[PDB]
Amino acid sequence: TLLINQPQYAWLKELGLREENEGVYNGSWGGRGEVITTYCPANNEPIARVRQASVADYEETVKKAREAWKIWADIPAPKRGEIVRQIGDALREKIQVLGSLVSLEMGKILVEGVGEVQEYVDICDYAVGLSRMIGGPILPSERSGHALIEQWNPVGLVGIITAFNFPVAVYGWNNAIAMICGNVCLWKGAPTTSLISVAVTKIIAKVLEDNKLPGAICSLTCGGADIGTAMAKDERVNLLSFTGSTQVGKQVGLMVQERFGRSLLELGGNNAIIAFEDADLSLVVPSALFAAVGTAGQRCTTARRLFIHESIHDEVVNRLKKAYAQIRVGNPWDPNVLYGPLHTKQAVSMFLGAVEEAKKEGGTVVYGGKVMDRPGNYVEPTIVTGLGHDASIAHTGTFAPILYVFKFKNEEEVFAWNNEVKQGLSSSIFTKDLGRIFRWLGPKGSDCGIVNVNIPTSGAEIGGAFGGEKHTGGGRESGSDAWKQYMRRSTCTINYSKDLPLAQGIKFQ
Amino acid sequence: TLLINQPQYAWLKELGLREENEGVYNGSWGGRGEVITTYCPANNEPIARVRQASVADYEETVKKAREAWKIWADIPAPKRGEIVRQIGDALREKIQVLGSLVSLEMGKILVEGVGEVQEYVDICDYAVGLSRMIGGPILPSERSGHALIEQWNPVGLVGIITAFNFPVAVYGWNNAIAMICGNVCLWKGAPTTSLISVAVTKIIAKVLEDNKLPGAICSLTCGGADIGTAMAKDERVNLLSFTGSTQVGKQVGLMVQERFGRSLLELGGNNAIIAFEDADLSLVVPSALFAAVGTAGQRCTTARRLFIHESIHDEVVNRLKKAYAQIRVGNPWDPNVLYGPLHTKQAVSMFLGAVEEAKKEGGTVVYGGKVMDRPGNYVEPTIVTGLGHDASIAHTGTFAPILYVFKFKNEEEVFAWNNEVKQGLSSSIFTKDLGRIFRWLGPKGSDCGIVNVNIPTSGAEIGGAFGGEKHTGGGRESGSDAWKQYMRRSTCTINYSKDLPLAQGIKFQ
Amino acid sequence: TLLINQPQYAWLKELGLREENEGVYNGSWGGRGEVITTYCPANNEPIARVRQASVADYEETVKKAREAWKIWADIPAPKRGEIVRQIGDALREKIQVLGSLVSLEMGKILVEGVGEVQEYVDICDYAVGLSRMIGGPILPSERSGHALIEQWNPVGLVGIITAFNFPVAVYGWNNAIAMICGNVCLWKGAPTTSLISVAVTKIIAKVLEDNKLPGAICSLTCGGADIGTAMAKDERVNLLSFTGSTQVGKQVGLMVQERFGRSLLELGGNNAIIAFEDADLSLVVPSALFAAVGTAGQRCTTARRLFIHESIHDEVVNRLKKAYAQIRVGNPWDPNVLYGPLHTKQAVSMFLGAVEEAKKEGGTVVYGGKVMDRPGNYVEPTIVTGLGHDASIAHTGTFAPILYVFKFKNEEEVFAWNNEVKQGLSSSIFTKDLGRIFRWLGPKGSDCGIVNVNIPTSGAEIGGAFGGEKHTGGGRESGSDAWKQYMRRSTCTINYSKDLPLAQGIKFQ
Amino acid sequence: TLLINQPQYAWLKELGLREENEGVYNGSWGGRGEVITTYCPANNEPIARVRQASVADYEETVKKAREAWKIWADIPAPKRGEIVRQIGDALREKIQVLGSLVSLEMGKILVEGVGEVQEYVDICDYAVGLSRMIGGPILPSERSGHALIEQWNPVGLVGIITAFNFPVAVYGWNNAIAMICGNVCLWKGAPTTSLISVAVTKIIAKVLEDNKLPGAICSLTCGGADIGTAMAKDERVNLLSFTGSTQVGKQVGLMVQERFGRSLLELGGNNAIIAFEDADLSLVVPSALFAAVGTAGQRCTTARRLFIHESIHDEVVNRLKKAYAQIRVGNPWDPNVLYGPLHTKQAVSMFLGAVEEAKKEGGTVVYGGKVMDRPGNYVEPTIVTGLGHDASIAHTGTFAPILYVFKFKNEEEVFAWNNEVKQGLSSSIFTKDLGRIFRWLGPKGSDCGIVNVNIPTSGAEIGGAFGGEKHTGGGRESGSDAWKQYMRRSTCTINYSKDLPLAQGIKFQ
Repeated sequence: TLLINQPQYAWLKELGLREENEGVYNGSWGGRGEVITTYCPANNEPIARVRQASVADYEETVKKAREAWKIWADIPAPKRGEIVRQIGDALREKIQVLGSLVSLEMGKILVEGVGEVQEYVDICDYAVGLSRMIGGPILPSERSGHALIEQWNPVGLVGIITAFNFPVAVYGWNNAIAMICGNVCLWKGAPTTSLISVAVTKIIAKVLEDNKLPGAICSLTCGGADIGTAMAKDERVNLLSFTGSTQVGKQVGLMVQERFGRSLLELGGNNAIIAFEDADLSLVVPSALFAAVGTAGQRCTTARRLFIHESIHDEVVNRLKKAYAQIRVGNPWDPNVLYGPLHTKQAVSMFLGAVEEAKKEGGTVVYGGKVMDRPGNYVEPTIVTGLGHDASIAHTGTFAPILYVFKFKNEEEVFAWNNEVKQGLSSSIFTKDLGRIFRWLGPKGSDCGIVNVNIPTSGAEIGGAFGGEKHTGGGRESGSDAWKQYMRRSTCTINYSKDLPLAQGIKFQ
Repeated sequence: TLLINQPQYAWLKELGLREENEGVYNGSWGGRGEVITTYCPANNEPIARVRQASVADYEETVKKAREAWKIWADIPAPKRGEIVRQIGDALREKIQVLGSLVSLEMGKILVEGVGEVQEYVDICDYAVGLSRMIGGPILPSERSGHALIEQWNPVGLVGIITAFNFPVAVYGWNNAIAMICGNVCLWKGAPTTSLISVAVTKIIAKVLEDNKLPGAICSLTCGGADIGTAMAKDERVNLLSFTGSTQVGKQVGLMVQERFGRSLLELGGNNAIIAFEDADLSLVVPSALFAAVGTAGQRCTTARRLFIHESIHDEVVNRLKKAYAQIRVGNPWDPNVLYGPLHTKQAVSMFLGAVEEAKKEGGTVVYGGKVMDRPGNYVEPTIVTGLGHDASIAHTGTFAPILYVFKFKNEEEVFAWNNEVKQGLSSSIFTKDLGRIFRWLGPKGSDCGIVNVNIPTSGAEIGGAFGGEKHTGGGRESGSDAWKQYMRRSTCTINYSKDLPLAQGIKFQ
Repeated sequence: TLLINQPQYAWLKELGLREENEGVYNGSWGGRGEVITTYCPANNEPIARVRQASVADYEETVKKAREAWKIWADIPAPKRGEIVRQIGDALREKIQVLGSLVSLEMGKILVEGVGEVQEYVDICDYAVGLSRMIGGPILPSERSGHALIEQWNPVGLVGIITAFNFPVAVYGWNNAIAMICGNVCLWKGAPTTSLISVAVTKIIAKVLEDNKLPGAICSLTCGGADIGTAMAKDERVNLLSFTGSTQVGKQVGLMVQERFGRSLLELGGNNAIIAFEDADLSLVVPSALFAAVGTAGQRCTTARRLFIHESIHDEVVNRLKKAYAQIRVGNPWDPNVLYGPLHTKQAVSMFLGAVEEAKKEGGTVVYGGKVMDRPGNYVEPTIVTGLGHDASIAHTGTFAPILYVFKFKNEEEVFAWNNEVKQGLSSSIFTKDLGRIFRWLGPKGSDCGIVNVNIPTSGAEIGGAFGGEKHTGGGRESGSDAWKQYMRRSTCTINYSKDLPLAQGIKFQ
Repeated sequence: TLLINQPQYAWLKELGLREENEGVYNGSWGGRGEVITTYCPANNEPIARVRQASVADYEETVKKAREAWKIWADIPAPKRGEIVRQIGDALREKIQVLGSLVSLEMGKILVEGVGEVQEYVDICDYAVGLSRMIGGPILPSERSGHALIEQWNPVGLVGIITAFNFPVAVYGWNNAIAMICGNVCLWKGAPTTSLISVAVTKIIAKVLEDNKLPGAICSLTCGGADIGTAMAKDERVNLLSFTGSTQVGKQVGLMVQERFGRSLLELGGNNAIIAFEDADLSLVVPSALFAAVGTAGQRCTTARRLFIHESIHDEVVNRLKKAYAQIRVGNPWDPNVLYGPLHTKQAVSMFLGAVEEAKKEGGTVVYGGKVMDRPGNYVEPTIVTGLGHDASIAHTGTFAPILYVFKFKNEEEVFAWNNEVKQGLSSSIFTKDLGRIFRWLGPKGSDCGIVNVNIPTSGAEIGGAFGGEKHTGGGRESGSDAWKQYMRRSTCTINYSKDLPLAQGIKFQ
């Protein structure tokens, strides 16, 4: 019955996966919690099983992780980069089979499953050089005979909670950066992508053990809300990096603040594309389509709100409808497929609720809107017109492939409409107007963490920091100086002079 | 009866103070809230009155500040720096009379009151140059025909809540930095330093008004917990900088997190000096004394825990006793005075409670411990020996001039003893050992935000970032890249090429 | 006969100038060299006299500056910034009378003379904050128990040779930055602006003396080529900043390279404005005029080559002619005057030589070309059309107010024509095309040190580094990290561990 | 007779080396110049031959390299980093045989031959991340509606001349950095390491060819002074990096300055180790030996001057003598060998002349001083005592393993003695004194480019910039922001507003 027991999926064994897999790694493999079976969202068939972490597994893992940190924090950062460099190579050696697992267990198409593994590889190669660069300035002290230096040190144990939709890359950004910064890591991925978490951890565990390093440096405790909540409340998790929904992320943020911990929050987006009258429409339509239906609309950066100037609204909507009609739906591993299943059956149900609610709020479905009658969690990519920019279903957002299209007339109102939602991840304008572009980049422009021009809302590379504002949580991952979130700053004054302080009337000896 | 009506305090009128003063400024002065009288702690006499903010005052002020932000955010940062430079000069012209007000209403000695105003002047002079430098890198994009830029923009309204012990400088750090970053400010100072808040605001308002700028750029709403709590809950307050107690800061931090706002928390310290056997005692003893008794022990960075190696414990304590007996006590504006009153009568009672509590935990008062027989809130600077480092009064502690002395033997235990308290603001070792110094600065060393060598726990200048870790709250002020907390980062990809996305098998028009 | 003895120029005495002035300052004032009389180019009247430096004056000044450096380099950089802050204020208090001297002795119009002093004022305020920021990173060593830090220290004595056309700002840029970096300075200005050099030095000398500092920190030795050549060959001159002609700068660079000194070269520019077809002509025409005729065409960044697309060439040229006809010529201090005299009588002769040579080389003078029949060195601002882009008089380029206008058709040829001259200082395109704008800024765009869009060739502020490439010499002044040219970098590894090296088979003791 | 034709050296063929090799690579292999035979300095046996570049070869190669630059500069820097990463892997794969070739042709021992290749590997891995970081800041303009950006673009063609002693690493440092910065390279190695140059170039060429890139991006023209001189005078060589003698580097710098090109000069060192009385002798003695005799004393960073405090001079010298006697001499590829031959017989004659001159100048040879009676260019590592610190042979300095030992008493004089030589590369103090250490790093300390503490003069890693001051030439390679020497800075102002310049009275259309 299990896909891994069928000969056509024998490649799963290339990742060291078997029928039932240990979901706890801390130098040793184990798992005394509930045994979870994950299913292929393309056909609802069970893949294989993972033994999740019990409470005792978590406790023992946190303790071993903190013990491992004593060794890890003493290793010079450039030599930690060498370990990350070898992780990058180990992922490279398995990039095809690992991407296939992503397409199989998570459900995105092969080029994106592979693309996600590549993203992890790239942040490793980036981190190798960064491991020779992290630090702070020596500043000129105002005091004679004094040195003033800014030092950066690891926070210690970095808990990393990741979500289903990017079950490799998000962890990889957190892991590569946290590691070169001298932290040990504890990963709790999404339960429905447990095999992916196990397969990644198996790849990292081999690198650590080959270098005779304690495996708890990159610990794994598979589990659900119970393990994630424990991490949020655990004073031993110095930094908790959380990627997931705003609702859960809000509670995580509060629990970490309650104990004066650090949180790095990467939550939802309600991302807008704005097409102005002067836009290259041959650029708008494909950019809008791919940003909306890519990954079955399940990216944090998915385009969910399409603002079109009134003069070109009907043309762009008509051109999208005809282009939507050609989206090729199928099994995500089939090479010609552009559009795969939603991750869960619950997501299918939420999609239907959103479509029907959008109809109740006055919207018109001009394309899609129905569940597809076929095995798996397939729904039609959908376009909804006629809603006001402030319609409730547009503000709350769903994680469904539904593109809400709005009209606008002038720049000032649509910048505000971009900014009026609670989320603040990504944003894009399509225009040729030089001044409009820089106003968009300015203080009266987009309020998001990613502010794009003539590229859709999913345009981001590892060189920059990734994250958003407002209800997106404020955290940043990957590039620029995002590494400082994984370290603690100290401002250090060293008196190296023989100067004694002024006595101020006091007679010392 | 009011000091401002007595001819010997006529200099107060040089700050624009009157018998009853308006405690709300938003371009206009007002205040419909409760009228508070503030008192001089050196003689327990009332100084003058301040009309605090009502709820309606607060509402009107927030609205005016946000309206003013539209004007202020359009002013180029270098020109915002010119405004800050002129504030620097306006404070210069008033440094003596303003510092005298700090001594009178707060109670610290004159050189420290003047010194606090100098810090505001210095951070202004720093911000002038910074206003031509703030921003992010242009990064090399991996995509041909694309630019990748990291932009920084103001968050909007920066609420600034400050405490009694530094009623000028903490505001000044936030104000100077937030202003050049294009933010408007809302100040709620400690109720018992209301005259200081008003006088500072009077100086800034003239500069703003002299430059034909809306005064709400630097708003003031005098008030207590009710106004501060409103700021913590106010979604219109984009950044809340809070300086105060750990108990309050924790609730403030939770409230800001509840609404996905930004907070900058500068909370309590329980700071330690560690003297190793090789230390220069002619440097340890004065450094310990001045760091312990300065500001009557009411600094966030006041030295509260003195660890002395067993070989020199008795000698260092004996040398401290002889030096403490020579501390000159008096009115804080008297120039010969090194030691002034505690800020309130309640603090005197708490001082007595702490001394009595230290005796209950097994401690020995080797110097001081009693209230002084004189008008005002004067208590003897006190030294306590014999407690274990894990004694309850040592780990929590009060805001009293009580120095707890401990013995230690080896380096690792005393580093851990430094780190074992909940707070993490400042820390100092005195030693000549080169390796011990770098280990202190390293990952197994001090866990504090300020990590000093051969200078006590109050060694800090504006060039570096100021703040602590753990229950100190994690915020940073003043130097390095602390300005990024007052701005929002965006990662911006600009497609300037004529290239189109790949069709991926779809026919576009 | 001297202007300083006439009552209408009595304001000169406000700068401490007299009939005959000492041109050597090294803590004391002197001058045993040749006495020079400087003349007002607006009427050819002599202004006053300056006693220049003899060899012995130079020898003594260098020795005292190097002695003073021992004191100056021990002063903390933020405290050096405080001195630079006071210099800015001392310049502020005299901005009007000093800017007037620039107009009288050099000949540019009053708002530009005043503006030049403001440039020095602004760089001082910038350097104040910079003096708390200069330094390098603490890097993570690959070796255990080692620290790796990059240190910056002053080079020592910075010789600053400046030119007539910016007789205040160029020195100021060098001075304020070299000073906060811990260097002493030796200034030799253009002989024909000796009074300006003396007047500036008097303002600085007062600030140094008021702060109880050796005056030689900002030394002055007025002189011509003989002193400049001595500075270029002087091993005691650690950095030579030379601003002037390409011909002279080339010999200075070679002499400094011969002795392994450091040089900072700010040489000629042959700057082009390029107007594309989609450009706002209501922006092109005023911008071109002001950048070409401003300062009577005697700026390093003066627009000398105007490339106009063939479609709009005749319209732009005709609008340029009609606009030149409204330029108001007069005494440079007289209000509403836009156009003053050339600096010298030789410059008039070179203007005439260039005009006739352009005619012989196939050019047509469509406006101006003649000396004006009036007192002073006034020549008509001139427009020459019809030359090929590679005309010899266009490539060499005099310092005369002649604007050479060319046609172009496509982007690639006109970028190449911008880059085809030996100089590489300033450059501008006027266009609305987003892609052209970024191609102009990229590796196939402008090759100059200043690359502007929709603003002329004189657009430059202190926040950025100022200087050019190719025959402009490569130096940078003012903003960004130009300060590193005034300091020496050291890469410092500190072994703080007790770890002994690997014995590698040797029996050590 | 040629070593490559003997079967024991068949491993040379693994690098693509044959009996006669092409010494020109520009996408094709050739060489019409004189054929040079290189010899093994351990036995003076011929290895193989290399056909060097004629003038026509050089011309053709520069032209193809400049054509290739048009393709190379358009490739996004991260993608250039991907090429550099593969060069690193390709070096990894050949590290043993290439290290053996370095030991065979140059004469250093195998671990250092492998170590030199490893250094190139490391700079590649460093440059991979750096290729996502190079760039400049976005600055806040003082003009509303304007952007201010600092751009960095390649210089174009980077000429790289390297020396015999580091025939891989120096090229690799320049190559990896120049490539990610968008430049093409032209390499002319030392004639006596021609096989190494060819072998390295073969490794790079395969990577470029596999990636369908023009091979002239990493061009090679083997030759001596004539080709090196051609590069120095060639306006087509935008940056000439020269590593070699001070005498030649001085002429190269002058030739480049004459044509207003860029040079990066890495010339000789005359480096000092200073042992204070408080130094750990168990650390001084091995450190001095390895820094003095490593690479048979042929590094730029070789310890040539050992200053010992009077109190410990005799003990250190005696401990140095006992350790020198254990230095194991042999063929540089022979296992466990610490000490190989000098590179040439001429170096042996210079060694002998220096020893006799040092004795004639009053020095005593306490160990070594003689040619070894065996095949190859073997001389005894030598220690000379009794000379004054300013003895003539100590200031000039050969490239021979002769360690000059001097006495000192006080810190200030021996600091001055470190600084008194013309060169200024590396320097080290061995001490435990905290204040002395910071004074050594400060403005009155070492004047060298590398300023070390308790680690000898060869302590340098790629994370920092490498190079010296004074007669060492001032260039920096490898770490920090050394990449900026391989790029040109532009300060770019973009007016994105519709604002027009002030009419200044002129009526425009």
